[PDB]
Amino acid sequence: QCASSPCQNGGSCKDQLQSYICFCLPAFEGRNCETHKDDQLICVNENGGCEQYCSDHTGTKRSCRCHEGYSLLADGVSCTPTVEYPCGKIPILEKR
Amino acid sequence: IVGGKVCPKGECPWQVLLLVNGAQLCGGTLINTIWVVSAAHCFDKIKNWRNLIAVLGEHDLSEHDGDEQSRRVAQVIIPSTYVPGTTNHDIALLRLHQPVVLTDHVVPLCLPERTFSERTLAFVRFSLVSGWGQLLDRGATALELMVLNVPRLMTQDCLQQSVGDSPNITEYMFCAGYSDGSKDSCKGDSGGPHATHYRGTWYLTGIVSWGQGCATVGHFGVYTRVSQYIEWLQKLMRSEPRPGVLLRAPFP
Ligand SMILES: *[C@@H]1O[C@H](CO[C@H]2O[C@@H](C)[C@@H](O)[C@@H](O)[C@@H]2O)[C@@H](O[C@@H]2O[C@H](CO)[C@@H](O)[C@H](O)[C@H]2NC(C)=O)[C@H](O)[C@H]1NC(C)=O
Ligand SMILES: *C[C@@](*)(O)[C@H](CCCNC(N)=[NH2+])NC(=O)[C@H](Cc1ccccc1)NC(=O)[C@H](N)Cc1ccccc1
Ligand SMILES: *[C@H]1O[C@H](CO)[C@@H](O)[C@H](O)[C@H]1O
Ligand SMILES: *[C@H]1O[C@@H](C)[C@@H](O)[C@@H](O)[C@@H]1O
Ligand SMILES: [Ca+2]
Repeated sequence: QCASSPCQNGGSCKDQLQSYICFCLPAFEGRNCETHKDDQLICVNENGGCEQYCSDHTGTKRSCRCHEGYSLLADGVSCTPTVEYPCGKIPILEKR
Repeated sequence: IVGGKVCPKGECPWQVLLLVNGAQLCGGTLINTIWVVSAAHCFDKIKNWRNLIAVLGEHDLSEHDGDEQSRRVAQVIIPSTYVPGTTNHDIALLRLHQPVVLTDHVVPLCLPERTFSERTLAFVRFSLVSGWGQLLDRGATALELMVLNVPRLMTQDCLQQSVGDSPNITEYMFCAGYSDGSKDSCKGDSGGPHATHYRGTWYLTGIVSWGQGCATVGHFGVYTRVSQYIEWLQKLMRSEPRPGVLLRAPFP
């Protein structure tokens, strides 16, 4: 199965069951080592999409919370006020 | 502010004016209804603390227009590492005796989670600084809120464009501004916000602290590095009130 060189970006393949394992270089992550550090969905790349805060040192994936007076939205990234005057929005241009 | 523009009434809702018996003393940043951030050196030479007032919703000091909201400063909390007369740790958390009422002209600036401030807010090229301080190094203070947009610099570049005995930029500070003698914060603006916008929200990143004169060719302006005081500030706001008018809270 390691014959079709599935491990991208100089990954090291190893046959497992009727499939394989890709052991990726430092800088790459994924099943097939397909994504680079600078393209990953971690907090250092553009605040991983999050409008306000971000976290990613707890393993599996990245989360995106908000600051008091704001709540997360559907998409898991955007944020919206939950009070009249949330911190740091200029009401007169918020209405304009 | 030197070379700034008048902040259109309503566009600097966290701006705070600090008075001492009617006299202008410094600026401040509203961070909550009873809490304003400002700078420790503003309190270096104060004899009377009952006449210390914060004014919010202010804009034109020569006319009363009813959006002004005043509250007596009940307490000033400064880092225990601050030393009067020297510039390091120039920050202060002031407690208002009675809350202000958030209004269209009165809103707090967000006090950002530290890690966001260091990973993202610190790379945003420009930021606003504002105040009623001198409009020139030995010039008149403003009558109307002035605001300025200044680009941030890494400390290693702060003196590259330039008195050996001027204050040293420490890790509790950062540089921002222009080196051509055109634009900078100046005396009287201390404590005003250095605010940074990120995806529609404005966050507190620095405090006007000091500089070599104001807009001195060759130099930039120095601001307090709020990211190092986040936890410090948070913990003082979430704790129980402490008696006293001037408090040296442990730092960190
Ligand atoms: C800003 O720092 C400079 C020099 O920086 C070095 O200062 C040494 C005293 C030492 O602490 C070392 O950690 C440091 O990084 C200051 O100038 C120095 O001033 C001292 C006396 O205050 C003199 O003994 C030195 O000859 C002089 N050296 C240099 C290179 O200038 C300067 O005092 C300081 N600014 C302020 C306001 O303190
Ligand atoms: C308290 C203020 O309103 C004010 C703001 C000035 C900001 N300047 C510029 N260019 N943005 N700050 C000061 O006046 C401070 C006072 C001070 C600050 C911290 C601790 C103690 C006192 N002083 C200055 O800014 C001095 N000109 C700094 C200085 C520069 C070079 C040599 C000696 C002192
Ligand atoms: C070749 O490698 C495996 C063979 O098991 C295949 O599943 C991959 O999709 C291919 O690139
Ligand atoms: C597997 O083998 C070689 C080719 C190296 O690139 C290794 O680091 C990799 O894990
Ligand atoms: Ca007024």
